[PDB]
Amino acid sequence: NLFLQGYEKSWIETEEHYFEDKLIEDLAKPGAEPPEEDEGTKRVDPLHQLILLFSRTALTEKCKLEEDFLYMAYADIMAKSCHDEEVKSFEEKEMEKQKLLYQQARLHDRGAAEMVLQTISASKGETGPMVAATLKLGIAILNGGNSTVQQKMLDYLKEKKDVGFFQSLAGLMQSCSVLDLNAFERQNKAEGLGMVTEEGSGEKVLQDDEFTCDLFRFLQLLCEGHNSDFQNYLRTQTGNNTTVNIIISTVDYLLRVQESISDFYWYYSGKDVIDEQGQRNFSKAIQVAKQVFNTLTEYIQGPCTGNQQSLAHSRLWDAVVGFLHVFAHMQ
Amino acid sequence: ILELTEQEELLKFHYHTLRLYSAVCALGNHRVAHALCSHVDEPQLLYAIENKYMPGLLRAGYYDLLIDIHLSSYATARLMMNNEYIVPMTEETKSITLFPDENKKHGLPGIGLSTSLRPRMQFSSPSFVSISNECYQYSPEFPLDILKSKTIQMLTEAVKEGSLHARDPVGGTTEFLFVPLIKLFYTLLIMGIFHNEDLKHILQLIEPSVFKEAPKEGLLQMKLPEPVKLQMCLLLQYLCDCQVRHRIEAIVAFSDDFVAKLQDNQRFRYNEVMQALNMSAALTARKTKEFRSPPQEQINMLLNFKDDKSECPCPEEIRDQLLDFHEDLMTHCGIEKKSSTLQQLISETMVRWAQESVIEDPELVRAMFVLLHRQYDGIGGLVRALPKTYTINGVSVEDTINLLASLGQIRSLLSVRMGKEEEKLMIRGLGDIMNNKVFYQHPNLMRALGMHETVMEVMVNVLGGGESKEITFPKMVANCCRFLCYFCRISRQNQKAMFDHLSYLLENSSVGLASPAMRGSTPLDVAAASVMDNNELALALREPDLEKVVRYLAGCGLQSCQMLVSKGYPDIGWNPVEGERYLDFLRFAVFCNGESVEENANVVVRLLIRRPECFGPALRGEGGNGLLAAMEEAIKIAEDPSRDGPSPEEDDTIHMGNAIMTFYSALIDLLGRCAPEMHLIHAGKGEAIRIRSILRSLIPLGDLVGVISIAFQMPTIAKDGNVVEPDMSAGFCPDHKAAMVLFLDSVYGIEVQDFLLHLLEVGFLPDLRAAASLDTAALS
Amino acid sequence: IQRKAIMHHEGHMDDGISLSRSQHEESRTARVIRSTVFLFNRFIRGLDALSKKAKASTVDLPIESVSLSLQDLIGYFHPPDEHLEHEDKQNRLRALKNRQNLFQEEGMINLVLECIDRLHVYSSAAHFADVAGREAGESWKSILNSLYELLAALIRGNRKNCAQFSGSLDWLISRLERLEASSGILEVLHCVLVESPEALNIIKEGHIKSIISLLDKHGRNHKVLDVLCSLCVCHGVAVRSNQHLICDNLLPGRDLLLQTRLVNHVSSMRPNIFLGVSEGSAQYKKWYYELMVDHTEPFVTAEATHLRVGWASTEGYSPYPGGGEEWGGNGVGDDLFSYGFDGLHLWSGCIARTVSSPNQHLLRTDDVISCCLDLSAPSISFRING
Amino acid sequence: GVEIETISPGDGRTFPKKGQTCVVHYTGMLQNGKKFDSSRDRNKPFKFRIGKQEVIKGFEEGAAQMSLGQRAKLTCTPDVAYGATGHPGVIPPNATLIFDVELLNLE
Repeated sequence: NLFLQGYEKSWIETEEHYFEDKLIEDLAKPGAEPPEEDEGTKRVDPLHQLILLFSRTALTEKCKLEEDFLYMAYADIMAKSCHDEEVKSFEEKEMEKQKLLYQQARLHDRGAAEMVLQTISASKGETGPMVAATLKLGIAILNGGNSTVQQKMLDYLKEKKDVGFFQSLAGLMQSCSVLDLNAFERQNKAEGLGMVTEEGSGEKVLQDDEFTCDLFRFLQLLCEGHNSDFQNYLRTQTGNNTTVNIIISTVDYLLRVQESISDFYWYYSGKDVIDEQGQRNFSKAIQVAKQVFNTLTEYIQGPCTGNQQSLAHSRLWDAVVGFLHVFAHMQ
Repeated sequence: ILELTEQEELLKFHYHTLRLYSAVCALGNHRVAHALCSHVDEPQLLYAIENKYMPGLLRAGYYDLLIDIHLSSYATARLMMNNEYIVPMTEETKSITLFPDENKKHGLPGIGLSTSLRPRMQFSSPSFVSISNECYQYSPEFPLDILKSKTIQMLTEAVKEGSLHARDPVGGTTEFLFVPLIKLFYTLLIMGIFHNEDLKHILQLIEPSVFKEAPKEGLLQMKLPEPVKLQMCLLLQYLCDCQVRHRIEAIVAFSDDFVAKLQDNQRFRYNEVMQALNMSAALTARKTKEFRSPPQEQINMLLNFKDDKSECPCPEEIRDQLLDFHEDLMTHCGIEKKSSTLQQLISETMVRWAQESVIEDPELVRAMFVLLHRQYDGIGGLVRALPKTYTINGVSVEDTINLLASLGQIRSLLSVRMGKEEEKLMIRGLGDIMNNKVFYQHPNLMRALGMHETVMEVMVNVLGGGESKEITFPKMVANCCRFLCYFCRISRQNQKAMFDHLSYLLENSSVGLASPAMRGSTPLDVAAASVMDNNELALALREPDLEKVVRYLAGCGLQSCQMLVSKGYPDIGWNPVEGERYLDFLRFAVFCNGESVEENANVVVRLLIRRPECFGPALRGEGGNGLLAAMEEAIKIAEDPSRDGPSPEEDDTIHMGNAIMTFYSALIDLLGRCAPEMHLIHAGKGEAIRIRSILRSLIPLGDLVGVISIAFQMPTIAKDGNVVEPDMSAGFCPDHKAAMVLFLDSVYGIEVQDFLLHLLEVGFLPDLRAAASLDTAALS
Repeated sequence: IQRKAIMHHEGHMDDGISLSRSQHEESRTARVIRSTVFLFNRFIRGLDALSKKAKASTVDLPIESVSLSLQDLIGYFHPPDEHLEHEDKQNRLRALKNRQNLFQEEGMINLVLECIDRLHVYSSAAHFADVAGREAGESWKSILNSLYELLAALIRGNRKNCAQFSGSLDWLISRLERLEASSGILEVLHCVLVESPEALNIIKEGHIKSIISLLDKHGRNHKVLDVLCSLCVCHGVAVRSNQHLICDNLLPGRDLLLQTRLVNHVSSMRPNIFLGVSEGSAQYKKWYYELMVDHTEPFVTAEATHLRVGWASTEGYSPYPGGGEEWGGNGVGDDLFSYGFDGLHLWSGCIARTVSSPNQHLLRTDDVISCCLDLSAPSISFRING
Repeated sequence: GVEIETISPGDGRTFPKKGQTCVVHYTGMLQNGKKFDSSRDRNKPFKFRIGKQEVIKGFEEGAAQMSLGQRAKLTCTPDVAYGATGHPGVIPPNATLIFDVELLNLE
């Protein structure tokens, strides 16, 4: 029994085979249309049918976004097909860019962006595998700042007047976790007593750093390319009854992360040597803060006076001061 | 009945009558199935199944009625048991191989030697002449061989006929012709009635080219309607499940001799190390460190050789054996022209259906895409299956079968409404599971089966069904709580898997606290068992949960006990009986394995001082008497009736005096265990000095000294000298003094010789003298 | 929290008010609620006035207005049609749920129940017209049907609505036997049982027996049978008590549900002769023949083999054997035109009477039956063997 | 309590006795003629032991009075078959039962 468990954890799970691009190309191929001979209304392809099924499931009204076995599977397949991944020449760089554009078109021509928005809106601000896979798929579709996907998402949001999308986005923003000096010291005491549970290493510090990075990278890709429409829509939604300030929410999360990083700096100030797990947590927090900084820089990069004024009147200065202090003393 | 094709009213009424016949016997109502066997007989069922001029609605109804009466119960049991692989280790299991021969060609799914444990198939003969009344277990009998032969013949005829696309299908529609017949075939295949030859024949019928063993088209390439496509998807799903089961059994068979080789080799290496320990103590230490690790880590690092990883000491022979088996398993899974394989056949058929028609059924779309994803991700099947895979020796087979039968009974009862008979049946099942040895000896198997999850589903069904108004079936809640406590106690891993549900248990912690004779069988007791004697889980405890417990304690200390005031007990302004259990849970939270937990102790002390009402009427201030005065008053209350009992057997007697004394003792013990440690006081942690100062302010020294000085009541031997032992459920038990002394040592401490001598004079010494006086054998 | 709102001379510091707009659907639903409350209160007051004192004058009784409002409300609480697009159907379903919630929170279920109760004090349309005049008498049944349909639409598909109606289910079932309310009450009960499990928890043996009595005294209605099916199981959970009650109270009777059996096909064969008696006819009145059986398996199938011998009579000089079915199931003696003998019984008109004879036994191999017919005095006699 | 008349004669002397297994093969009808049970439908003979309260004693007494290889018709009153309770779901209360029993074998 022990060997079976170890074999599952070490060999079967670690097995990796790449099939997503081939599978999605096969799904996207319509096939045998003249043999079908009906052609009444330009029949949809299997990939389009799958995306429509997921979109209808998302649009169906429910109190809680129920976990979908199938949605995990196929969202991961779609994102992996999208990304499909030294010195390289301009020609091959452009070849890769065009291949990425075609792979993203294979999905966003069939409603993938609308599916992502619908699933995020239906998440209602509750973190989970649903929204994690949805954010990963959205990042895959929006990689490189896809102007067409950005336009499709903005048009869908404006036509549907979805306040729930921004409400759920904000709820996920507060639900994102930060460093935890408490329950880091508890983990330290557990290591000191010496016996560890059968469960893996404690990830209570930065519970979902990958999820946080995915959310903020999704926001960065929404605003990517100095897209003033998204840059202003995130700050305020003109056509909606209720507005949510995504910029200020990002500032609040950045302030929380800065406070947590300062907390670990003060914890490790007396100790001369940094422990390995403390270095781990510092690296993860630095990555998250870097992503948040990039997201803000994308909010304001193309000159957006409204976002700049919001940041100036926000609490960004306190976070920057704390970060400067931490940077200096870590140096 | 063939005249009903033109009488619509009677047709509709009889169809709904068949639906009612199915409904009354639905979900394992064996008594109703036996009763229905009289109204609908085996010859009538067979005639309805086989007749070709049968109306479509009546044909579907009679197929459904046959399946529900005779096959639904066992089909559901087997399909529920399907996703769990328990492979007993025998020579038959060891003989199992991935491929039939050296030529790596997939065999037909289902056929072969499978040794995984399956539910027993039993039927009872319907006979209303008998008066045994024991035939209401198991479904009524039916001729399985005759049914299987008829099903095969009819499916062959349907395949041969529908290939011509005739205008006269059985039932007047292709759906009416195929959906009932294919449903019956699928039910039989799930039941596993089909043998090797019949499986071969029916797989040829399903697809001739793919399943051929070394013009004519199978059921898959026939331009099917949507319900028939859904049924075919179910069939292919079952075939894939059979393939996964075969793979798991082959993996276990290989694992036998692989582990046999590894274990003998590790013994050889340890013997070599013991023979050659003499070069260096340090070298011996860090080369035997591998043997000092837990067996799970030993297995992991012995298997950590998939790519390079020279840290693994496994010899190249054993490494090559594992590598060869892994390559064989990958080839079987299809990781690395006629399709000739189920994986391809399913993939092309699903893609072809999806691109041939715009499917209007979301269920069909979901089933087809689930099947396609399963075909492409062959590794995921093993990833989900191996955690559910468990192996046992031959001696445990019968006990494992009995335990699986009991678990199946409980899981089946999960699908019926909660009632008195259901409570009796599932209580009996839980007791049988207790008395089974495998439950104690295989905690990992228990957790893999997820029995705690089913028991908590039962618990939620009983509780959340209006627990605010009144808890119906409290005996069932008590039994479930006892089960979950034993599950916690058996294994530490079970305790951790149990700890994940602390929030719900603490939310429903006030179910049966104030009722005696059911202590140890409450959700609070389950939470206490989950936290019991586990430093990791005690540290994992959280301030929100501790605050919930403290709020419950404050409510108990502020309000009276409703059941007690209704039953007739005097209405005092607090609830010691319920408060004591919350105090005990907090004691478990803050004290673990003979030592205090600093974080939990500090949090609990902070919450208690934020809410001072938790200490009771006394110790609250603003007119509250001292602890000694409260204890003396409680002694007087216990001695005097009409204040201790209800005055309108342990259910009727609560002994409020003992309740108050026990509550105060439990609070004192909890505070004493929350008190800091002496070395930390010497170090000078301001939090520790603050905690000690707070506890000293709460509890004066004189109160503790007086309570310790309170006298006892010893038994007397008078009126012929028979022993007259005072009742302890009402008396001053010495556990109260034990808590007093624990707090006195932990917080105040005795260091001054004068204080120690005064405490000896006024306190312990009378108790010591009385204990000496109680040396009489009858009195001892 | 129930904070009273007052006027003060200086107020407080925290006296600010924010304003939240209401959706157009919510505003329309609220105004419809007000209008329906007004009209139904007028109707209830009129019915109460007529019941208390039969003035038959100076009382509104807005029959036409009530009928039109009931039709409008039924249209308002209509589920979206199936051919509509998925998102439009979702929007319409959301609107319907909001409308039902608003109506329940304003308490219109109780208003509809009160109107139905006030209307049910009159047994018949003529009885209602006795107090209200022909227009109200004519519209009485239509208004009752519309009210029941409105109740079903209001509580259909809403778990909260059905859970609240669970307490009122008994009052609903109490009037199953009324002809004018049978269909509406059945539909409402079906909706409640399908939606709310608390409905099943409240349903007891008496209600099930009342439903079965409705089946017994109203005919073969499949909707009642569907209601019993819904009582049996709900949301994949079976109620063993309901299943047992339905079984033990419906199945053993065998007098209401259609009964099925497997019946052997029966074929009748006759010679070419035709024997008849008439005044002045040249036909002899006494006849005799024999049948000897060479082989007979008692049970070819699960049912005993049918073998009868005797005389059959035509219906008025017609070669067709009078009475009986042409196809199968019936043999000699299964009608009042044939007279048979199976070895143990004398069959005529599908009724069998045991006949005594030496070595009393059913017809078996190597058995000779002699049949004698006399028409002078009409009489058929049999002789097994000699 | 049970009243018996023949359909096909048996051997006339071989009867069920102490501690024997009667293998009969029967069909059961109510007094109105409606069938409710039959071993012929299940295609399996009914085996029951004598004097051990395994069957309704009307059936028991009819089988005891039968002979080997015989076919008989047994009429059982409600007081000897199922009483006023009946058998829930199949036999209604106070039902007179009629059985066509063939004594296939004795063992």
